[PDB]
Amino acid sequence: HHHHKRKGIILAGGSGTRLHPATLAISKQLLPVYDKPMIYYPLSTLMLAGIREILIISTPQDTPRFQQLLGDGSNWGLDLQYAVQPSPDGLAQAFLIGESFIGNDLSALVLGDNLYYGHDFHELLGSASQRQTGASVFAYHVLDPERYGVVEFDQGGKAISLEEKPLEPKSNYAVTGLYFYDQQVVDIARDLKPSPRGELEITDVNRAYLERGQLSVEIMGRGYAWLDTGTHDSLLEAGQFIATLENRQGLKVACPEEIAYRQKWIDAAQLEKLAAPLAKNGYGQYLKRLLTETVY
Amino acid sequence: KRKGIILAGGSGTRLHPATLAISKQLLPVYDKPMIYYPLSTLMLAGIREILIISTPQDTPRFQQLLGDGSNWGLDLQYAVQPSPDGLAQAFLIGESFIGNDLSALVLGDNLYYGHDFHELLGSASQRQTGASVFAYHVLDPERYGVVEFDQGGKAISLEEKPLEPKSNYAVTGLYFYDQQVVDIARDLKPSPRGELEITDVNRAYLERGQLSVEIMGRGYAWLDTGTHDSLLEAGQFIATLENRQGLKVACPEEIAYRQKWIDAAQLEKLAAPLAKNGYGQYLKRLLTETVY
Amino acid sequence: KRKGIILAGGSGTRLHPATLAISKQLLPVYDKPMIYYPLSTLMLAGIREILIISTPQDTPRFQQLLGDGSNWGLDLQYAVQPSPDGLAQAFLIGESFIGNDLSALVLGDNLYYGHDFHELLGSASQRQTGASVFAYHVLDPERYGVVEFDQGGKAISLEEKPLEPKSNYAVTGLYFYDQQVVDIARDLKPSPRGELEITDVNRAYLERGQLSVEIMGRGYAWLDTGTHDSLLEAGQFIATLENRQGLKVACPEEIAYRQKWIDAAQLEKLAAPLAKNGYGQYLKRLLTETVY
Amino acid sequence: HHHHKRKGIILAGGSGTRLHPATLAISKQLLPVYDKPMIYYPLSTLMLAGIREILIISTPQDTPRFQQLLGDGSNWGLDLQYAVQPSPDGLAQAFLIGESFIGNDLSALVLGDNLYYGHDFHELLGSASQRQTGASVFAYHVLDPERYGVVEFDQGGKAISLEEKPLEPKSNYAVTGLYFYDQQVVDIARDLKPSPRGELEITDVNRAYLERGQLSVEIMGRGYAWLDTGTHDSLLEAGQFIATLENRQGLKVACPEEIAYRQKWIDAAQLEKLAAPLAKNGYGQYLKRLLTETVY
Ligand SMILES: Cc1cccc(Cn2c(N)c(N(C)S(=O)(=O)c3ccccc3)c(=O)[nH]c2=O)c1
Ligand SMILES: Cc1cccc(Cn2c(N)c(N(C)S(=O)(=O)c3ccccc3)c(=O)[nH]c2=O)c1
Ligand SMILES: Cc1cccc(Cn2c(N)c(N(C)S(=O)(=O)c3ccccc3)c(=O)[nH]c2=O)c1
Ligand SMILES: Cc1cccc(Cn2c(N)c(N(C)S(=O)(=O)c3ccccc3)c(=O)[nH]c2=O)c1
Ligand SMILES: [Cl-]
Ligand SMILES: [Cl-]
Ligand SMILES: [Cl-]
Ligand SMILES: [Cl-]
Repeated sequence: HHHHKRKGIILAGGSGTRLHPATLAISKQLLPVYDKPMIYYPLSTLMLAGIREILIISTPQDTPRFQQLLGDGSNWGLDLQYAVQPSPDGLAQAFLIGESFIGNDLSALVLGDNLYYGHDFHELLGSASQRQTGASVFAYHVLDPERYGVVEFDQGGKAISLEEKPLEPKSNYAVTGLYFYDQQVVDIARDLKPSPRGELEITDVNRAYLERGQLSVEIMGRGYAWLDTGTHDSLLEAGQFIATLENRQGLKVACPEEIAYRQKWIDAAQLEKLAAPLAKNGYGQYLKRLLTETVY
Repeated sequence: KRKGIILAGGSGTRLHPATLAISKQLLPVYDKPMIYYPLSTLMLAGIREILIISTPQDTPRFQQLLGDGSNWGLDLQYAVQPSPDGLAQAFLIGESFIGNDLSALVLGDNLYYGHDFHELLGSASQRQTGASVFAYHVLDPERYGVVEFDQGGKAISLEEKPLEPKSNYAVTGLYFYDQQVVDIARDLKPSPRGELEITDVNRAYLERGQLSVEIMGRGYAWLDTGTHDSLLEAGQFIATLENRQGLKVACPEEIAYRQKWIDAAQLEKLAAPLAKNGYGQYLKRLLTETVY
Repeated sequence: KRKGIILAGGSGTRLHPATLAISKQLLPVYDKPMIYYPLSTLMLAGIREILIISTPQDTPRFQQLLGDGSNWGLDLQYAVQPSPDGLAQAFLIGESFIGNDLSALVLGDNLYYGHDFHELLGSASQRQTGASVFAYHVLDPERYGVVEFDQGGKAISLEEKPLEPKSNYAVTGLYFYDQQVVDIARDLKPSPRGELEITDVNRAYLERGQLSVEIMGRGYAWLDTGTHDSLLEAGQFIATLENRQGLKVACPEEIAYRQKWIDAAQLEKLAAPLAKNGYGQYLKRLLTETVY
Repeated sequence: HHHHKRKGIILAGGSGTRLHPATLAISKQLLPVYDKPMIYYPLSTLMLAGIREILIISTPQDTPRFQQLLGDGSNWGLDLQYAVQPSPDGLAQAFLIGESFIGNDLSALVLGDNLYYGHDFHELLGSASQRQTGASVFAYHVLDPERYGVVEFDQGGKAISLEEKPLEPKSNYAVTGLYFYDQQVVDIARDLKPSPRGELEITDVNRAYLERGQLSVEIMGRGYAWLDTGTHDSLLEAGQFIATLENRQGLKVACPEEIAYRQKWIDAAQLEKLAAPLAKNGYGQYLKRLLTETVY
């Protein structure tokens, strides 16, 4: 072999019957947060990290619906592929479903219902994606760490334990649903035995890296918003939050067409074509405005 | 008898990209699809036989969701509006469904709430001649059909989206009609904006002295879910009432049960596949709790 | 005649640091001070003679804000509750105000809304014997006085904040009483938590067969503004109704005018100093607009 | 004179009758945003900038009310002074009212109803406060620039004009209500003639610095939230925003006691004393938790 890449995965799985009847009509990650499908937010997040080749994993039934929404990604300078997940057998199954997609490359895994926002988010992601070996996760202070993977730190700020959804959390630092992995993750994932609750657990993957001294735990500061979108109440809260920001600024959070344009993955002519069919609504008008307005 | 029509019309691209993923009237208002609210409204008026009109793309998605409605004691049919060429087109598309019966039409993105709403609908539906609409005081009457009243409270004009509204009373998206409505709709010409106007149907009744315009009081909430902002506001409004009360607004399973269109055993069957979430848990509680 | 009491009790430090700057019941719910809502409620029941009870610190601030109420056709008096030692203490503090008349008590942080609320209050106030309270289905009945009904709908028990509630029906913070209430309150002993309980007053009437418990339907909104979260929710709820309708909820100037306690010239005087904002503009519009 | 400071000003003036009747009961900057008086947010902002000596300017009637809330500041390691503003004669009057307070020192002026939030806000402020000469302002992209002072940039990103509330804005970049000044501002302020609308205008002060080549215009990025709190609707929106963040994180935005503690202006014993009278509510419980929890 001769030399002359980091690939993305969005787990947009079946949310069961938890949000029914809202979700009888459509899968969770197709429901909007304010003005855009939920999946726009994690997609935009991977895009901000510089990732163009992205696998979307969803149920057999939802796959064609995501495909209708997003296509192959080529209109936005992306290469979107799709894989079906028959059964909800944990998040780490992503690496077995996505094995041939990842191949010998670096990877990033993001949850389809996580929403992130803040200043220099691009730089926070960039430094995780820059580490070409080991694994990188983000820790975020929350009120309810028991709902998440929880990280414990020693007095010098070094991570010393990870626990999946502990009933007695060692700290208030939750591991966010955005993970950066090197080439070892698939082989780590293949050795996972399902948990007491019958799932292949992402926390076990992360603990394998930690045990090898190869896990970076970066703090995602309190000046960032990490919002969850998996209850009716939290989905509503997330929409209000985005609406308040966007209406204040006259700028959008997680507009994929914008992010592709600013990454130079598409050019001004291409953005104009995307603006055309959306011209009679605010979204297409927004895209048109980006062709002439300097936004810092 | 009175049959129901839900016009779940196409919103073009106004709600894109949200509506590139899911049909407009399948978008949730808080915890249930938008269409449950007008469905529940017709159900509260005692209407079991309902035509859902939508776009060629969305109509099959409503049908996949709701089926024939037998599970809720309903008789649901479907029809397609090829192009959004006016709300009054509902009566032409719905002509064979309506037949020789009385009808009611509700817009798919209209949400209603308040005390004795059941009685307000009952009074309209019991008039078996003429037409009955509701007037509601709004801040932005220019977005709607506007009804003008004289000093005695009699309705004297109707204007669709007037640049100079004659009052702040908007006609809500809920309309009751006798056997004349199909033939009135057949003899409409399109307006200046290429639409068969529901306001034109309503004016035809007004001109014959057969339009009843009842006030929907300020104690009722009439909300519009046609924009991202209004949809969001409607969600918060419902969430606040539901979380306060531990009761739902516009749960079709509940309304069917209270109308005795379905019995406790059927309500229990419906609760089963939703039993892992709060909605089935709510359906189950309805079997054992007295709610006045 | 029936006189009114607003108990604007001390919330201790529960709302600090917000309540280090301003009295709890002067905090705004959207666009007006909290106290306007219960004031408007009493006013809607036809009650013009109102005692405002509050803390030694807050009472003078209500008095500085509202004066004697003559500008709104009211007769307002003030009294102090030295320590928050139970809601029933209102009747002891208010004994000389009440005199030999009928009374009504409303909690200062309770907000009500809905269709024919005027009629619901009127029916309670017209009973000149016994007591009348309202039961409302809630999600968290353990935070309130809970009324238990038998199979015929008759109220059979009342419990204050039960660990095992017998129903989901909470007694709302609105109470109507005959001439017996002062002497019932005088013969109460403090509860296990050192409070003269309003639920104990209500049980004394229940034991004599003179408590009316009417259902406040699910079509009414009864909201609590006692926490930062509930206050915020109440604000959004009011804002949504007001911005939809272009009408206000619980504007005392409006209710006085509609009750004919003040006339158009007085309403016009009140609008003048607020004419630069939407509230005076609203008061001014009320002079020329028919609102049903 | 022998050698061996930047002072703060909060303009918490009379908001007229615009928010009545809510404000008949209390002045605008005493109204809460979610769980704390509005003034807590600009106060915390100056504190984050490292500023301890702060003048609060308000009406004769409101002065004692702010004084009851805040005292002299010494409980939080601050030196709070108060000056009365009889008449609402524009924002720049602050420098004439505050002349003897500023003396020969550097200054910062902040509006009592501006709310800011985001990652590395401390660093954004630090770099403005570090410039010991000239003036520093922040530009923020908004939907409605016509409500504010607006800054225009040339193609190289250099500020070339400032306009107060233009009916035809040159850009969407509003000047935020947070201003850093050197020793020249009082003398600049004394030469201001009132505007067409009878006010001493902050934009005229800023343009004087710009004309001297001494104005830095830093971009406040879209990852920061700058919210306005001066309508009933926006106050409500601001409260929802703070509530969503705080309830998500179990951390507070603009808790002054926290900021003083983290600045080391008060110590753990002093924070414990402040926690005591607030112990039965969430706020005092929060303060107690900060004595034992490491928050990054
Ligand atoms: C490619 C790129 C790099 C750096 C900045 C931007 C501008 N940007 C930003 N900052 C944001 N954010 C508000 S963000 O970094 O917090 C973000 C980005 C993607 C998804 C969620 C939030 C955005 O949504 N869209 C943008 O075009 C784009
Ligand atoms: C069949 C029936 C008749 C009268 C009352 C009720 C109870 N009810 C009510 N009142 C309501 N409302 C809160 S409602 O009348 O304002 C309503 C009803 C259907 C759709 C939207 C609001 C409801 O949503 N579901 C109910 O089962 C049901
Ligand atoms: C005196 C009067 C009697 C009947 C109706 C009205 C009109 N009205 C109504 N209905 C209301 N409501 C929306 S209400 O009855 O639900 C109400 C009234 C007072 C306090 C809270 C809600 C109102 O706030 N102000 C009014 O002037 C006024
Ligand atoms: C003194 C200090 C320096 C750096 C960070 C902090 C932590 N912090 C932060 N970041 C915040 N923010 C969320 S902030 O920088 O966006 C801020 C700070 C003050 C007022 C508004 C927002 C806060 O409110 N309280 C804090 O104690 C404190
Ligand atoms: Cl941060
Ligand atoms: Cl009404
Ligand atoms: Cl009801
Ligand atoms: Cl930014």
